[PDB]
Amino acid sequence: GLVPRGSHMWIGVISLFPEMFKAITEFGVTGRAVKHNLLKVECWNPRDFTFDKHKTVDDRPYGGGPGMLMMVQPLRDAIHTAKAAAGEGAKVIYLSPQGRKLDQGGVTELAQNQKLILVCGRYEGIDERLIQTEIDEEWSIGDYVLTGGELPAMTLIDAVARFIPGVLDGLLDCPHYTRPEVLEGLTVPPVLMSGHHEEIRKWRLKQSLQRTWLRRPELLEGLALTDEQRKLLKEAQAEHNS
Amino acid sequence: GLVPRGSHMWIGVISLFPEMFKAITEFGVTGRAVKHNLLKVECWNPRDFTFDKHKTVDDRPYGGGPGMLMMVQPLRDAIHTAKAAAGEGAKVIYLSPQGRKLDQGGVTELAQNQKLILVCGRYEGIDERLIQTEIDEEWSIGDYVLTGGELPAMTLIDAVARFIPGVLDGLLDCPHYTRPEVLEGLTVPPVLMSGHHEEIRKWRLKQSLQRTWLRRPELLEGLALTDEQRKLLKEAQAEHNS
Ligand SMILES: NC[C@H]1CCC[C@@H](CNc2ccc(C(N)=O)cn2)C1
Ligand SMILES: NC[C@H]1CCC[C@@H](CNc2ccc(C(N)=O)cn2)C1
Repeated sequence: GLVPRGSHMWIGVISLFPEMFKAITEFGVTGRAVKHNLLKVECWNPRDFTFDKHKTVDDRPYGGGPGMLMMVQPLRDAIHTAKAAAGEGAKVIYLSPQGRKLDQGGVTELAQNQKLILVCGRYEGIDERLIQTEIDEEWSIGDYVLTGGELPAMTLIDAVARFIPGVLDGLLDCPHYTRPEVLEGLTVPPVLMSGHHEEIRKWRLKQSLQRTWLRRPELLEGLALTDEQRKLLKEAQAEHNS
Repeated sequence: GLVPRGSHMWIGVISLFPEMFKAITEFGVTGRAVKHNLLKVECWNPRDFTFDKHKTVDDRPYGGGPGMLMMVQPLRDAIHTAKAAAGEGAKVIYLSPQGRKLDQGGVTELAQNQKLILVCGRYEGIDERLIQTEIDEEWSIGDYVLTGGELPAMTLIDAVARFIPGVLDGLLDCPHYTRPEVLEGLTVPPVLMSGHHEEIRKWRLKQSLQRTWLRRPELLEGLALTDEQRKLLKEAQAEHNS
């Protein structure tokens, strides 16, 4: 290919439903990243590692209780095959609600890895000793439970892929407006039609500060605001208080 | 169908990439919920609402700056068509990093709705006046940015679908173990082979409390622990301190 590839990422995926990953590899910005060789996603399915007639991928938990776990042998063999394909330096990630909570800073840390292997749990998850022996890091995409680790893995791939050069402040987005000039009686703020680029930049920043303060004030606590940001935030708070 | 349907959910989706949703509708537990008529996902693509030769779905932002926005007319017409199909009572949700942060409690609130319409933003998102006029609630799946609202929408569908009867404490999961009895020298905790159901329940609960304290102690602050939980947590903390 001709598209500059230097920072490309390889992501191995272990999943019982590899076809789910077409949602990222066949469409959109991520699909383009795959076609241009900026991103490669390679999947291994534990089902292909079973030897019994029925291709059994689940197993009963010690101690009983409801639920099944992923069967150790097919999952372990799939992980080992993915690790051999990756060569040296691949970090193996398991997605689960018990993992470190993902945020944009963590996305940018993960995007530093040229190789990742993402293990997608189903059922009640994977045997704890496999976490100990095969998993480098455990991450959660949020505090909620899904039917498998595939959507979390897809979410992580998409988030990290945005930080790969060529694929494409700590505050919420400012409001954005497009045509038409009047929509259900609502008008575009005149500043955005002014052509004054500095006034527009400051208005957008002030709106982002105001929205972050009103919706997610804890996000402001994590920032050391610039002098300009402190002033625009004070102005917004004064206006909000009238 | 014969599968009991009483609590079924209908989810309309507005997306430029409706085929991404096959990942949920064709596979796994969610795929089964669709086949059994517990969950219906119906998609409308703004591209089908364009009238120009090139089927234009993006538009330039007022005030310039980088990025495009979703074009208002095709998106608005798609939303209106979805609302007409839904009939009365559909809550219209826009997924974005500026929305209320999703957690399991919020999932269970959302699962009370028999009808949802999920609007998937691409580019720099949707015109603010469309949020004002067409959107009931804005939600985020986590503090990170993706290339579109499709994966967030899929994540929300899967999370809510688990609370639909028939599809399938505030603490992290306890460790789980399956065969074999010894794995890379690591043994299953003897209690889980004891056959003593009460001792197993208490061990699992104590482990969940210990893991939550060590990994996500802020989660314990949100709970009013039961008497039994307070005792097992104190025991775990004492053991951790030796
Ligand atoms: N006890 C349920 C749990 C057992 C272990 C496997 C998971 C798979 N599903 C997931 C995975 C990850 C996330 C997340 N928040 O990152 C949510 N859901 C389900
Ligand atoms: N400025 C970027 C932003 C513009 C507006 C549309 C979104 C689409 N992508 C999303 C959507 C939702 C989430 C989430 N955390 O729920 C993340 N990513 C992108």
